[PDB]
Amino acid sequence: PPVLDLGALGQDFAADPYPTYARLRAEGPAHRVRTPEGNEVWLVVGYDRARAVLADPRFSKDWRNSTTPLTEAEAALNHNMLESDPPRHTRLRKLVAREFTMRRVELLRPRVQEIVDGLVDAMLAAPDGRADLMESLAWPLPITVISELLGVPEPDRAAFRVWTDAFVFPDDPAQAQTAMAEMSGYLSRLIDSKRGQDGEDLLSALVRTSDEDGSRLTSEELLGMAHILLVAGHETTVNLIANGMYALLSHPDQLAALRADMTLLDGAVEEMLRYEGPVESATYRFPVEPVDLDGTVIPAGDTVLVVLADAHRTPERFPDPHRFDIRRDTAGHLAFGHGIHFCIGAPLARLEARIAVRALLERCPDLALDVSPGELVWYPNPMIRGLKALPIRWR
Ligand code: HEM
Ligand SMILES: CC[C@H]1OC(=O)[C@H](C)C(=O)[C@@H](C)[C@@H](O[C@@H]2O[C@H](C)C[C@H](N(C)C)[C@H]2O)[C@@H](C)C[C@@H](C)C(=O)/C=C/[C@H]1C
Repeated sequence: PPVLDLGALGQDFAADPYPTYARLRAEGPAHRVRTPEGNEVWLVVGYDRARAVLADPRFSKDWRNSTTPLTEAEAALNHNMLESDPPRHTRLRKLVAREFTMRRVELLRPRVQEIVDGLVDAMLAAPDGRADLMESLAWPLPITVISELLGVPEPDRAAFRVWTDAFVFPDDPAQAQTAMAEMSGYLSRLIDSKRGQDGEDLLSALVRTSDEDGSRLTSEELLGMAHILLVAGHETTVNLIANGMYALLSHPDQLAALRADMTLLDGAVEEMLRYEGPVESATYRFPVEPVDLDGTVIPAGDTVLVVLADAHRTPERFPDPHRFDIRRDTAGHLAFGHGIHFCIGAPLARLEARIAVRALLERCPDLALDVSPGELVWYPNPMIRGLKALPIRWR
């Protein structure tokens, strides 16, 4: 079959990619596409095959296994655990695994609660009882939490929304590359500013680790670590909060059920992940050798994107897939991935989303979507499922 041009859609395809993916899945697990940006990649669709490929060591994450060239700015940031295989992956993840356990993350709850409380305070001061939920809460919450953990100073934080807007939806490819070079330059200076300062934030601890033994964490890896810990959880958590609140406000029966029984909160957040999680397609995977998927052979070195969004709409795995049901059995969803790269941030993301969702329901009487669903606009990006704005209102 010819390469499917996703740009030529659709539209449209950004607003509702699901029928496109489903049509592909009916034909088989693996498809050549051209993304709206213009890149020729493979999509893997269908829950069982997506789950298998996420964890299959035949599919590498190390760019040395890719035939796609990297720009200088891109290459400077790729020595990180998500863009590594064992043994490098194993070594890098061990340096920070203890910081992100459920137990350690649970210690942040009072502070996360305080941040949320103050953002909702500020939101509810609006004299017209209207806000954009992105601006008021979904954007500032995750950046505040992760900045405090890592040690990014408050005046430095606004620059990250500008850079992430550029990575997500860039005026042209060159502004994404400038954003990258700037962010890398900034992080290197931030890292340098910690040296000798006896800071106790995570970035300071990583700097001492690297300085004490460059074989345990090299200077490139120190920069890649600050980068991945900041970027991997940013656009994702922001959009979990926004997509999830959208799901709730556009399914009032479910909103009412959760209001009526707040013990349903954790399962509601799991169904937000399943139903409309922020990661539409996983990060790039590169076969180390050719891989046959049901008669379709993907060449060594090609780019493969696992379509988590389609996995989650596979009816054999999640019956009545297009129903948002906060009581659904969500076990096995792929929203945080699967296998050795499974999200290290999952406990922190869940903590943030659960506290945010609870705060909004509890403190916004008659909370409502303030435009019709058809008026919302989704960013076109093939990796991220995320809204431009989320107008809400309350009483
Ligand atoms: C709801 C929010 C989040 C979602 C949906 C999410 C999703 C994911 C997914 C799908 C992967 C695997 C990607 C792949 O295999 O190609 C991943 C990995 C990762 N995530 Fe998360 N993430 C979220 C929040 C966070 C946060 C808050 C942090 C950091 C504090 C974080 C840090 C990371 C890191 C460092 C990796 C790479 C792990 C590894 O390679 O071993 N994420 N995430
Ligand atoms: C949960 C994983 C997050 O993605 C990542 O952590 C990876 C490492 C990542 O940073 C890349 C996917 C970024 O994408 C690349 O960005 C460059 C500017 C250009 C490059 N090119 C091929 C288009 C592009 O793939 C990432 C900054 C993309 C944005 C949307 C993002 O924030 C993703 C976050 C998670 C999906």
